[PDB]
Amino acid sequence: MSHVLDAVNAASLRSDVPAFRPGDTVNVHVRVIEGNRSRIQQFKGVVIRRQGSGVSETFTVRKVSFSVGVERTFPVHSPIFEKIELVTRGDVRRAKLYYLRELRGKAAKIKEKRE
Amino acid sequence: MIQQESRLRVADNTGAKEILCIRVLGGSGRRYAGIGDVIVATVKDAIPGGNVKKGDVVKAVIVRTVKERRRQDGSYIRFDENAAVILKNDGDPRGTRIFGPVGRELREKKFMKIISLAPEVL
Amino acid sequence: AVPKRKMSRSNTRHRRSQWKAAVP
Amino acid sequence: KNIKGVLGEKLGMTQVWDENNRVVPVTVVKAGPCVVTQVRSNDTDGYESVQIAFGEIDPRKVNKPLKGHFAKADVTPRRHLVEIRTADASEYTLGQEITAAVFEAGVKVDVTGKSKGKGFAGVMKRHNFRGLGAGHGTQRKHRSPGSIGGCATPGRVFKGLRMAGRMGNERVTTQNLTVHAVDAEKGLLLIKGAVPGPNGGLVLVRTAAKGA
Amino acid sequence: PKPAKGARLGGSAAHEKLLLANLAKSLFEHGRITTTEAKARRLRPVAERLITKAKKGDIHNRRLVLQTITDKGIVHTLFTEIAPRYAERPGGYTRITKIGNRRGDNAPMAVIELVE
RNA sequence: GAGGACCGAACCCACCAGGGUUGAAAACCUGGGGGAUGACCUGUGGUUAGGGGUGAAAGGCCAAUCAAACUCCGUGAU
RNA sequence: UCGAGAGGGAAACAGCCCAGAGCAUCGACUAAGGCCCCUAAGCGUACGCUAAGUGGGAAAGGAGCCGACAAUGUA
RNA sequence: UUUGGCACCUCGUCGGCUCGUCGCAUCCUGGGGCUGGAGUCGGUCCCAAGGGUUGGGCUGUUCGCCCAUUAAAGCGGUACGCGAGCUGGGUUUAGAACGUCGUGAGACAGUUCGGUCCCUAUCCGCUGCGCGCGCAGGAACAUUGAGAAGGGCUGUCCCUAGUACGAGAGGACCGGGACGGACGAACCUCUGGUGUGCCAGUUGUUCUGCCAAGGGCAUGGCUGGUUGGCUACGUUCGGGAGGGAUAACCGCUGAAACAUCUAAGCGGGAAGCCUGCUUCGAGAUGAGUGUUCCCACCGGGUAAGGCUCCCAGUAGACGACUGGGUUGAUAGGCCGGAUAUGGAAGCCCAGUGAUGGGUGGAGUUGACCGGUACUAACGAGGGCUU
Repeated sequence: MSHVLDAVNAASLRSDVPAFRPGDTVNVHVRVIEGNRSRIQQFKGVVIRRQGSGVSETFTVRKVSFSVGVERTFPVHSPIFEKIELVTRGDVRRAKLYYLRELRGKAAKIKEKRE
Repeated sequence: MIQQESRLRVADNTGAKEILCIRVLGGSGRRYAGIGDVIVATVKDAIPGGNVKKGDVVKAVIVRTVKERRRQDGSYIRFDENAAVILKNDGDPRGTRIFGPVGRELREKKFMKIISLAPEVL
Repeated sequence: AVPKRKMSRSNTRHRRSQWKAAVP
Repeated sequence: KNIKGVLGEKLGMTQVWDENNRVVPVTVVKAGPCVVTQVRSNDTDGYESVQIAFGEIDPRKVNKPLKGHFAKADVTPRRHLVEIRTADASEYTLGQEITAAVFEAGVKVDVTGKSKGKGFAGVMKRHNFRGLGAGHGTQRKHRSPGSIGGCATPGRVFKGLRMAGRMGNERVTTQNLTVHAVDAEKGLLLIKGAVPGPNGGLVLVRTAAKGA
Repeated sequence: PKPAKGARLGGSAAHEKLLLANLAKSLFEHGRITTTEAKARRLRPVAERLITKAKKGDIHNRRLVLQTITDKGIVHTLFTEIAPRYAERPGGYTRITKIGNRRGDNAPMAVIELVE
């Protein structure tokens, strides 16, 4: 009976987003709004998962900032980021890169996919 | 979520390294504290010669958590370790330098000095 | 537990009436 | 006090994003179109109320007593009937159609429906009782109620004491749910929250009982 | 096919798989079997899926059927005798008929057969 | 290449926990646990008998019974 | 007096009040206690007091009243 | 509610957990009198039991001290509530030791280490669910509400205002907003959890003749993920406002006899009482009300309408409830999607080989979604009186 649910799940949908995968380094232009002035913060990191369906898609980005592993999960269609920049490609063999939580440094690096 | 008997890394240079959470302030029976919540902790490990000595009872603000926290815009943030900054009684940090990133939740809670000193606010 | 008293004839038969088969 | 109402059918939940970019988890309610089939009054029936009939049913599955009750108001037979206990029931008329857009953005409603069933729920799951601890040698009572009364005085279990019984599947009314959006084309209602009952249930949406 | 609620047939999940696999073996071998009503209901979707795979006929699908029916002779008949028969029919390859209760344990029995 | 040596199956035992408690069992089951070349375990044949035996000693064991076994008799004790 | 004592009354209440049961009685008069309804018999007659439901629990003490006050549910 | 006296019933003590329930002699919250009450905060007393009353260290501990908070960390009854509900730490068995007493066997409200906690609910009671009958014609649907249950908690900051108060320090009443703590309900869009279903990797062995590809077993062999369902750590929501009568208390008019809040009257006045909110509710035997349908036959057949049977879930221990039953999308299957994993098998290419690349976001795939009939879908004839 969700026949008409997708009709409502086709207006809030985004189209600017590219087609990335888990293991692909990206650069999200989050839109921070500190009261009056709103800058555009840049979050660069790996894409360790991408889960959900339709309007509920969420992807996770991971980076190591001053020796701390930060993670930010965004809805793929959230009107919060200006644009998503697919920087490189990954040569992973999984769909949930959860094994990168404990790996640090040289071991915890995703390899480019040289075509 | 950080509760009683939880241990936090100190993210500033007051001389403390590890603090044990004694209590969560802001309510009777309060259970969990996140980013921006003030707690009372005891210094369990400290740098020799530092200002705060092991065994001191201090108030600290939590600046990082491992449990992902939701934001209004629908996005979430999480870190790899739980960290706090020791405060003075007047709400100002005891240390002068802050290590690692901190969450943006501090801005609404008026920990502006913490933020000004933080290398990066995510 | 244990039965405290011998069940009266009325009470016993009230129950066994419920143990009946249904007409197919 | 005046109360507007309409029957609906919960379709699922999704999320939207208000202009301030705040995720707002909404539930899609397919409310309408429903028609008044009978108007009660002080004299005829004692109180003031209004039936509304929502649903889709072929005329072949409606028995004659109801098939003749619908023909008095001159409306095609529906499947569900209810009354909204209002105070201005004299302003309605038989056959009047109550569309989905009786509500507009921002208004607060009181959604009602049959909550989901849960079977023969145990003591903890149905009253949030505690247990007796998994460890430290507890003998086959890890989830028991505990005690149920005192000794010879009163020598009786108080009425209304909390036991384990059939949970759920009873009428429930969530209050002051916000009507986010009213898409008048399909006849939907985006309501911020979680209305009672499973997907496909028959919800009722009437104006805020409180705050008026 | 969708899994079963509640207790698995034969007392275990492992027994169930091999139980339903071998029942399908017998159903394709003889074309009709008499068995408990509950077992017949579970077996219908499994056997119907296997016929669907045999309709396609390629080597890949023949591996896939072999994952369930280890018998090569039965699979040969399935791909070369049964699947051609149902080339035109879109689903509903099996017929379930209820019979009287069994003596001894009063278990409701049923016949499941391949639709001609 | 010694050891009342070490780890550890069989074998002997019974420290902890849960189950069992009108039990599958009048003392056991499951998972851990101790010894496991010795003052060790075990088979067969002998032998010590009741105010007596035996006891690395708990009044323990002596046929599911032990601060004095069991059976018959005094005896229909009081 | 009960024990060894039935019957009537005190709501129920061996020991209190009336009264000592051989048996039957679809007659009468009484005892303690009662006579608005439960429940037999007076909304009895006449005078006076009480305003607190006192009657239907209690003290020093204060100006019929206060003092007055525990736990399952009037109690 | 303590320590006791009597000896009238009957030859596991304590502590903790779980679950309550009641009293007010009130810890907080609400109202008020007085104050040796300038203000903030207090002291005492009066009214008030609706709700609330944290987490730890020591000790078996109740108790008690302490730590960190909190609006507050209340006192009691209920067989010092609660072991056919759990524990078994102290205490009241048998072993052993210390101190003391005894010549000795042994003894000690001295101490120390160890030390079996059984039961299938008959009756009442309580929590849920049905069957029968009733409610004077028989049915379908929707409801009034006599009564009953649930809920009733509270903080911080901002404005009013650095204002009234004061030497100043400090610092309001009243009124209006913002965000929380604890608790409860609904729900699964998000976030997490489980996954005997799905996807992939891999170890030992065994089997399908062998290579290749796969099956069985090893806790789902293990490991990495994981849609649906169930969920909280997750999302949303709730406590209310208002109306009536009141407690303490504050008054208007006013005697008995100027004064008197009272003796006649009339007002204000609590988180408390009744309503208002949520839910059950005519077995409310006082069995109600409304709209519609059937129609005035001969113990029996029937009308309206049900029940049984089958496919199922929006349901569920079983009954029961809800939908569908060929006039049919109820379930399965079949087509597609969405999800989940993550690059099938065969073939070709590269490599001495392990392996890698292409064919190709491939193959497999459940619950979520749209299509598609292929398979299975006993019960009226209205009593009388006014």
